[PDB]
Amino acid sequence: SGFRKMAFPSGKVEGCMVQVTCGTTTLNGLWLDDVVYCPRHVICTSEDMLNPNYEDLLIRKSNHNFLVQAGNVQLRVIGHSMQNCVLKLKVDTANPKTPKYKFVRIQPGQTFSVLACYNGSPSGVYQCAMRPNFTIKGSFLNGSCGSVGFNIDYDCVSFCYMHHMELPTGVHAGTDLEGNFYGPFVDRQTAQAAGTDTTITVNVLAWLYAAVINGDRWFLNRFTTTLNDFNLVAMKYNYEPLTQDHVDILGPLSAQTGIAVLDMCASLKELLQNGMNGRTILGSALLEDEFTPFDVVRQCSGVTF
Amino acid sequence: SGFRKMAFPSGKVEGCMVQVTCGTTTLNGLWLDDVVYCPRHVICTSEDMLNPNYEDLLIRKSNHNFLVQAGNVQLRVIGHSMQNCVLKLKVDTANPKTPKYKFVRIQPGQTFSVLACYNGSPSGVYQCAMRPNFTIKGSFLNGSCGSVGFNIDYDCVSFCYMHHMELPTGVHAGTDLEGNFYGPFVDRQTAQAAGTDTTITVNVLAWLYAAVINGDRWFLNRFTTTLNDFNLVAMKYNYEPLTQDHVDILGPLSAQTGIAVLDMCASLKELLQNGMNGRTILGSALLEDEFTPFDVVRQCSGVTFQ
Ligand SMILES: CN(C)c1ccc(N(Cc2cccc(Cl)c2)C(=O)Cc2cncc3ccccc23)nc1
Ligand SMILES: CN(C)c1ccc(N(Cc2cccc(Cl)c2)C(=O)Cc2cncc3ccccc23)nc1
Ligand SMILES: [Cl-]
Repeated sequence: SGFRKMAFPSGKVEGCMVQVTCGTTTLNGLWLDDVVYCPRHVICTSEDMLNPNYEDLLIRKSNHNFLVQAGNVQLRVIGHSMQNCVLKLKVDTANPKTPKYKFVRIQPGQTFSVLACYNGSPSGVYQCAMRPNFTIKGSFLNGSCGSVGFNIDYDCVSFCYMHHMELPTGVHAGTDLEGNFYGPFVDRQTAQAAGTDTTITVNVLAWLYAAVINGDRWFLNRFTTTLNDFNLVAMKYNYEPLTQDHVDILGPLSAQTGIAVLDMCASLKELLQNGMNGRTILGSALLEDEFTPFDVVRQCSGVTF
Repeated sequence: SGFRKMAFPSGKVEGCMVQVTCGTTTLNGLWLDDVVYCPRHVICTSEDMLNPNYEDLLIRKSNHNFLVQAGNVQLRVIGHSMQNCVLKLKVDTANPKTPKYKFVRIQPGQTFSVLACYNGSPSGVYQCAMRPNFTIKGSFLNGSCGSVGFNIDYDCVSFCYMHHMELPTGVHAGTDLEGNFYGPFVDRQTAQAAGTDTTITVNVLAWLYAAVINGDRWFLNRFTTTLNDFNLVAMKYNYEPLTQDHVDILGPLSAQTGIAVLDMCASLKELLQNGMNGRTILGSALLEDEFTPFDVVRQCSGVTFQ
């Protein structure tokens, strides 16, 4: 019993974290095989960030300008290239701790673990979701750039996020490991803002199923609804639309608890319209949307890596 | 910016997790140097659990009755001894991945990361706190016994908890790494129950300072309180008494934000009286008590967003 915001074990990723220094800028790099991946803004000074021409800034650098440190060992950079907003530093040594891995681009609503790092040293691990507005509500200070997000499936680490920046509202923005930003953000010190966010409906429903599996059932009711009526209500409270794909994905949880997805949608409609009336669900007075249906099944079944 | 329930990176502990089997029972063990630590109830059957005589059960075992698996490698048990509620299995191989470590017994209110494991394989990592009633609100299924709690301040792993059981309310009980239980619990399936739990006041105050550091002050007020009047109010909402030690510990956070400890206590008194009125604090509609003053200093910026 119990239900916690659980991250994947971070060991396979910790063995890939390195410190990348270029001039006065120090940040984190991800060392996989013979390449170190890091944000391309490592080559910028504070003035450069105002309007950087990364190709022009990069052509002025030699391999020896990039200092890469793995633990207390200096790696030697033997090549460099840029792919979108990520800099790839070819090193002479393949990382002996390289796990089985893939680079995956995730969709909003999907969750992942973040291994927050400073100076190439892991500091903490936490779970978060890619918001519908493509930001992440992370916990990052200056120097955390290059920290990564990942998921694990079997023995394979799927890297999905690399940290680049903090927006004015305190939320965060970054790229996939191919350097493509999530959201309409750019790596330049210019006016940028997170758009209005919405709640991840399928994830709230998954968490309601998790509450039922854990004995919290006060919100259940005799009612059901239709997908169309539910979507009208959900749109009113800034909730993401629920699709037939989402209902299909919630099938296993619906079968285990005996509560149909539209039966749970009727519970969610009532909670949106009336609140919790002083009650809590899994220790929360807010409807939690950072657990996916897969996260709920995984935590409630004890899947290991 | 941001404030998350953050766990320590688990890699140093993952490299120590092993599977321990004794007969039909399989659980997790912690392999440090040439010793594997695990709950002594690994030698029990389901029937043995009501009134087990561990000394009598253990004397009937030989080293080769304990099967220890580290990855796909069988370790050889060359000795065994019981220390309180932990079994220590001496093995013929020192763990090459043994980090710098210490065993520490923690006090209620202290937080730690839990690396939940099944069959010697890590499943997830989350942050926990030792409740004032000595239980932990973990996430553990059957087979999670032997999973450990730890902190990793400055590259040294301080092991503070080993999981033993789940109480009827769905909360968890365990021991320190010397096998001493936290709380009035025993490793017997006799009628046991968690005592009435209370809120960790010093931690709620730490989290209110975290909210001020991150730029939010909506909950503050122009009032102060004496320590005694605060405690008289706090106890009415099932909050733990705040001691002078707690006031001293909050000193650094008070100095960084410019808000006196007893002034933050007056804000807490008002929050308890009024609720949040549709507002949130650091993304929460409840007063959070699983962040210590030390956790807030570690995670938050050293510069307040004034
Ligand atoms: C030195 N230099 C290379 C540098 C300096 C500052 C930054 N910026 C500004 C910025 C603004 C538009 C776009 C981008 Cl990509 C970057 C960041 O946002 C980094 C950052 C990341 N996470 C948490 C943070 C908390 C406080 C301050 C900064 C944080 N990036 C590079
Ligand atoms: C056979 N075997 C060794 C065994 C069997 C059962 C158990 N007990 C019962 C028990 C009750 C009083 C005290 C203790 Cl120490 C043990 C447990 O509580 C194990 C346990 C731990 N965590 C989460 C759980 C979730 C569901 C079911 C069990 C869980 N322990 C050992
Ligand atoms: Cl302590």
